[PDB]
Amino acid sequence: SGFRKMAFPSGKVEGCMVQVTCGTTTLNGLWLDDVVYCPRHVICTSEDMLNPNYEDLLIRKSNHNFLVQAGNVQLRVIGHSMQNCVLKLKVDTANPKTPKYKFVRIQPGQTFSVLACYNGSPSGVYQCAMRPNFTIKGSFLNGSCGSVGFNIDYDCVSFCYMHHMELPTGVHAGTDLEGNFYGPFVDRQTAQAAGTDTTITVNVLAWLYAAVINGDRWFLNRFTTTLNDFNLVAMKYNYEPLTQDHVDILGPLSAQTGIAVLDMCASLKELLQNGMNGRTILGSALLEDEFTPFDVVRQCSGVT
Amino acid sequence: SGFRKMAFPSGKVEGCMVQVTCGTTTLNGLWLDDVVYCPRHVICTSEDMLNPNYEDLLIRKSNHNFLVQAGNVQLRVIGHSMQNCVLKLKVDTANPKTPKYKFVRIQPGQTFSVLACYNGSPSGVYQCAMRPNFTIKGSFLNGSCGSVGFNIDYDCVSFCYMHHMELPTGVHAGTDLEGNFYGPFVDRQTAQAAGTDTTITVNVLAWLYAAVINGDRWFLNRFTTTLNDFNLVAMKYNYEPLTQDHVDILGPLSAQTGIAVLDMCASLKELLQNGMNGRTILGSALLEDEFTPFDVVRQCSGVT
Ligand SMILES: *CC(=O)Nc1nc2c(OC)cccc2s1
Ligand SMILES: *CC(=O)Nc1nc2c(OC)cccc2s1
Repeated sequence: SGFRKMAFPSGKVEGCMVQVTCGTTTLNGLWLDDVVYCPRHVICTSEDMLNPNYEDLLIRKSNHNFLVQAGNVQLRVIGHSMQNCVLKLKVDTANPKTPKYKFVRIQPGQTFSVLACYNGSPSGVYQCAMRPNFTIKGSFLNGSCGSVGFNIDYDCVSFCYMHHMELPTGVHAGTDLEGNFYGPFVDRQTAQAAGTDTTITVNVLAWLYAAVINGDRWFLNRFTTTLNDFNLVAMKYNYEPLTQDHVDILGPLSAQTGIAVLDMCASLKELLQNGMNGRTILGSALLEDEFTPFDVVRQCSGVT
Repeated sequence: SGFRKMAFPSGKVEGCMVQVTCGTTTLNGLWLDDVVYCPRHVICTSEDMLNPNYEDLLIRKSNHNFLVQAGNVQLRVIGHSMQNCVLKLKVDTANPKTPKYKFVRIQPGQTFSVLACYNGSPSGVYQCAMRPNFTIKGSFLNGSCGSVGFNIDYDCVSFCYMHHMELPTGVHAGTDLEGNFYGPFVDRQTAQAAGTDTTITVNVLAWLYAAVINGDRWFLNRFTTTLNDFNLVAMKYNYEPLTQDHVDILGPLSAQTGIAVLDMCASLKELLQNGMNGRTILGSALLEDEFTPFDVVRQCSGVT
């Protein structure tokens, strides 16, 4: 029993983090086989960041200007290229600690672990979600860029995020490992406002199932609802519309608890309309939306 | 910017987790040098757990009854002994992945990372605090016993917890790595109720400093207080009494923000008396008490 915001074990990713220095800019890179992946803005000064022309800035850069350091040993850069917003630095040595891995582009509402790194050294790990506005609410200080987000399926790391930007509102933007930004963000120090941070409805419901499973049941009520009726209330409270796809995804949690998805919807509807009245659910005073149904099943069943 | 509940990177501890099987009981062990540490109740059946005599149960056990498996390779047990509530299994092979480590017995209010393991395989990592009632609010399913809690200072793992027990109220009890229980708990399936779960006042204050640092300032007020006046309000709300030691520990956060500790106390006092009025602090609807002052400095300064 007990339900926690839980990150994947970080060991497999710790073994991939390097320091990348171009001129006087140092950030983190991901070393997989004989390639080091890092944000292309490693080539920028703070001046450059106001209006960078990356292709032009890159012409002034050779392999030997990219200093790659793995622990206290230097890697030899034998090639470099820009793919979207990342640089791929070919090194002469395959990372001996390369895990089985994939690059996946996640959808909003999907959760992943971040290994916060500074100077290629891991400082900590935490669980995030890709917000519906394609931001993440991270913990990222200067030097944190190139820190990655990942899921693990048994022994295979799926890398889904690389950290690039803080928005003036203190939320975070970055790319998949093909260097494509999540949402409309760019690696430019410019006016970039996030859209509405909507609540991931299917994740709240998943987490209400986790609560019932772990003994927190005070918010179960006598009501049901329909997707259309629920969705009217979702709209009002800036919750993502719930689809039949979400209902199907919650099927296993429905089965195990014996609470129909639409009944749990009715519980969520009353919680939105009435608030928590000073009560907590799994030690939270608000509705948690950064557990997926898959996360709840995993933690409630003990998958490794 | 951004402030997250952040665990230490788990790699150094992942490399220490083994499976320990005695008869039909399987749980996790910690392999440091040529010793495997595990809960002594690995020798118990569920029947045994109602009233175990461990010294008597142990006489029926030889080295070859303790099956230790590191990944898919078996370790040879060449000795065993009971120290308090842990078994120390001497194996013929030093763990090649042994990190620099210490065993530390933490005080209530101190935070640590847990690497949840099942069958010697890591499933996830999360941040805990030793509660003032010497419980922890973990996520621990069957097979989770022998999972450990730790802090990391640069390259040195300080192990402070090993998981032993779930209380019927769904909270968690365990030992330091000398096998001494935190609080009055025992490795017996008996009536064991936790005392008052008081709030760790110095940790809430630390986290209010983290909020100011990260831009959440709405709860700063025009008032100050004294330790004695604050403590009257703490008593009423089941908050730990604040000492001059706590004030001194908060000194660095005081300095960096320019908010005197006692002024932040006055902010906390108003929050206790008035509630949050439906507002959030660092994305929380309640006062977070599982960040230490040291945790806030570390995350706010980017230590690795
Ligand atoms: C996200 C992150 O760490 N960005 C960084 N940018 C710089 C920089 O830009 C001009 C100079 C020095 C270090 C860093 S880290
Ligand atoms: C905390 C934990 O995982 N305890 C376990 N106890 C047993 C047991 O006790 C009778 C039998 C089989 C497996 C486990 S794990």
